Amino acid sequence: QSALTQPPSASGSPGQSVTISCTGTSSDVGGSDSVSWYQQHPGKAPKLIIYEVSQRPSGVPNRFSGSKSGNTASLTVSGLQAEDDADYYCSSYGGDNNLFFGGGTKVTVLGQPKAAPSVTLFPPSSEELQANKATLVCLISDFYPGAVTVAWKADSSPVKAGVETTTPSKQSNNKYAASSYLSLTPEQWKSHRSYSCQVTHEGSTVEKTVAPTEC
Amino acid sequence: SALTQPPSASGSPGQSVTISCTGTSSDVGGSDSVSWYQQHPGKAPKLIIYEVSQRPSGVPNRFSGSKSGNTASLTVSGLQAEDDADYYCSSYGGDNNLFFGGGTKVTVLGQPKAAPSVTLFPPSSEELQANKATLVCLISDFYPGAVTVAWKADSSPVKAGVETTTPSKQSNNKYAASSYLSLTPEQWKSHRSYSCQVTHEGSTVEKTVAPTEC
Ligand SMILES: Cc1cc(N2CC[C@](C)(c3ccccc3)C2)cc(=O)n1CCNC(=O)NC1CN(c2nccn3cncc23)C1
Repeated sequence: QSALTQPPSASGSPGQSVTISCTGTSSDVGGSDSVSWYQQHPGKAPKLIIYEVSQRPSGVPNRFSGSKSGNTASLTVSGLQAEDDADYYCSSYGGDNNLFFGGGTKVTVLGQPKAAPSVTLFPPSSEELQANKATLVCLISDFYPGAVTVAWKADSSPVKAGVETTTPSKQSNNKYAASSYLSLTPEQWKSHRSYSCQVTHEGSTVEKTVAPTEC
Repeated sequence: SALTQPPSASGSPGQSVTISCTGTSSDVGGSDSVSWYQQHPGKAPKLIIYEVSQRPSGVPNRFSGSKSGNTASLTVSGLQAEDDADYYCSSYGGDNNLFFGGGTKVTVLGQPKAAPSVTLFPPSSEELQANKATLVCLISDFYPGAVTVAWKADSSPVKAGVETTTPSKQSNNKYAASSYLSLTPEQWKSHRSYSCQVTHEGSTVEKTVAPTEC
């Protein structure tokens, strides 16, 4: 029901600026001046930092600013500071007393060099197929920041069910890793041309594809 | 200033739990604009109540919201494991302000033990073509969320090259993790087999895979 799209992540080093977007439709974002932005440090209560597109509540520094053009609102955070590292969400009203939220953007203040993920996609192992399971696994390692989005395709169609992705965890080399897995039945696996795992990190996407084989 | 919520609340499966949200005459007690949100750790939240008592579409009627004076309450009946989460309240006040409480972590006590499903995968053709032979041991559907992993090369302990991720809770309310062993193709092809041994609650599950015959 929400139409609000936010990029999954953004990053900068201390003292840089970052702008993040919140795209809706004419009936929500573009239909009034009612966009809000909220900051949440993980595991703590969120806070309203912008209301009515551009207004800061008391105590929010003027490094945070909000604007809008058409059906896209934008939050800019100049002068990045360590405390800015957080998840940011938008909202907008959208007709018939409805409030709509974006999916959130994780903003990292870079604490180490950026590292793109190594992505390995594994087809079903012989043992699990003999157990009537065709789970595929997409291994994603050695990445920084530790924010990664994963999507799967059956052929070219988005896969809407049976997907799980672990929360990225910092490994012994101090880069993050995670796994996404898609719990297919053998029929599903053998009857499609292929399945693909798409990993998005720092706004660039990598795709890996596998297909059934006989042995 | 925050609204006041207890930091913790708990209940057993099927039982009920009530949590409160105490504000002031100019926020919670000033109008009917109290909302509640649910949030699983590491996930986006979900609005479960608005305007004190109203459920958005898709919210079960086991969640109920009320207010008396300056204190709003949320009651979750028929507790289920998927209800184990953090719960925040909010209430618009004057001057375009929006106040939030500090969050209550609701724990659903006594969730059942569950042993891991372990699937070991051998190196993919693509990665072998790129001169890599990482193996992955997928570990899912377990509870509670602590496992240890050891790897074997033939029968011998593997002391290097192992990473295991920190278990995270998944949509079925049980944990998952992967352990991955970064072999060279030469290490992979020179052994009879590799094994992934997963220990959970004193019990071990071992899987073994060997270089393919095709
Ligand atoms: C997501 C969400 C956020 C939140 N907050 C965040 C602000 C808040 C005040 C907060 C923050 C922290 C802790 C506590 C509270 C309220 C409430 C909420 O209820 N939620 C779910 C509903 N809304 C969305 O999840 N939108 C999503 C993307 N979105 C879509 N965007 C475009 C097209 N789409 C087609 N299908 C889906 C989408 C998926």
